[PDB]
Amino acid sequence: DILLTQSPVILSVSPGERVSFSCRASQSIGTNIHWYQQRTNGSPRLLIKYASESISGIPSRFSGSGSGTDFTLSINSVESEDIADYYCQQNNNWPTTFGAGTKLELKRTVAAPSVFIFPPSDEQLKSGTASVVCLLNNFYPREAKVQWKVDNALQSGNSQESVTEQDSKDSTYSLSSTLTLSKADYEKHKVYACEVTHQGLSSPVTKSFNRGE
Amino acid sequence: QVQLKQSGPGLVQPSQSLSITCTVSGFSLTNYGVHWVRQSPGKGLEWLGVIWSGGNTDYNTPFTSRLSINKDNSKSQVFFKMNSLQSNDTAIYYCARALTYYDYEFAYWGQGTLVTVSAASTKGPSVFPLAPSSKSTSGGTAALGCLVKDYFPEPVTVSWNSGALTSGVHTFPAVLQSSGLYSLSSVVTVPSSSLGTQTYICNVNHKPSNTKVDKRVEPK
Amino acid sequence: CQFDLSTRRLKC
Repeated sequence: DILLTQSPVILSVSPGERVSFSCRASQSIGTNIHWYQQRTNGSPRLLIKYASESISGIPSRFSGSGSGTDFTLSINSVESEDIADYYCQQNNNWPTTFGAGTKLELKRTVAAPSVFIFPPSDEQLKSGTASVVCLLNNFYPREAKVQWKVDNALQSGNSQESVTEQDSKDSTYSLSSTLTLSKADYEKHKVYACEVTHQGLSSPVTKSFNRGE
Repeated sequence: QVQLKQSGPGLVQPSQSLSITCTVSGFSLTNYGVHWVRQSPGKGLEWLGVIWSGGNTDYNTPFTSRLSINKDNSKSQVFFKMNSLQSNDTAIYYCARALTYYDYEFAYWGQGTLVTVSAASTKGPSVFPLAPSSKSTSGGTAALGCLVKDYFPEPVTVSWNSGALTSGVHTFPAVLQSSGLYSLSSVVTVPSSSLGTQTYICNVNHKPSNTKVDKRVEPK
Repeated sequence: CQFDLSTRRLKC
């Protein structure tokens, strides 16, 4: 089988800049190479066929070149809609094989998160479990710290984080930190606080509530 | 136009067999072959095989003895079946169609079917509201959402107001809890002045368990 | 990197 090596694994560029993806083959495959785009939650989308040939409906800023073993997909002016992974495919030799992909991340200006905290619903409390949700919305860059404190006690190991992929319109991320505890533990305490630390904040932002008011 | 629609996602027990149906339209299975591709964490994109216009099949070498592809031209259906699945057969399976009848440049894809190989049982989620308040309203913008808790396997689909509300929606990646069940939240930011005028409903659908919940989310 | 079944995106 032909092995396809895509490099680097991650590319990070600013909007309007040009970007190139490399796809190298373990032996010569002529121009028998196809490129695909995969956006968040998508199926692959065919961008280029046979190294350089256009595909109907694909923006003209996508192009490809190369022959033999060394191939290049290019975007001459990146847009936030181009946030995705990019794959090459060879079909000079059976069976057709794909490379491992290159991730395209976009740079942008720093954006501080908006922070919101949500107490557990009375509905969930009927089940004997309490989830406390701290939302960090529309920020850049990805790095952020969420510290949970219940009645001034630092909480550790009982929260889980999830981060969206980059937004295709404004290039920001959002993050959810969910603190989970039993209904008994939740009822034995009063002050629930998440503290958020981000490069775009000039000091930590604390959102909190008292169980009740 | 050209479309490929696959059957829904779901669980298959280890050493059992997987079945996906691909229903095509905008072209005839008598004129085009239909290919099958999967995408897994361990091995990325793998071409599995193809059934051609005239009924012949090719299977990628490591799958020749557990893969069977069949079709019904009149009904526009292609049937993928794969035997004795192991955990690393967990992947998104796609059907696909090439630009020309003989080629392999895949210009049309199905939406993918996430198949989970696991010995566990299917479980629908509970849906809890993430209610807007003052601790979730700054500058005239309120945040609200739905907690989609304790389901298995992936995926679950979440939309807002039956598809009419998309702007400002963030549906977070699911995280696996220590219970082995998934949990996620879906949030949306809206004008706080609209909270007494508009209804906000998260439409949750866990197809592997046929669990469909519409959760109205209200100021507490 | 590694393909993520939840997001259909590479996780590095």
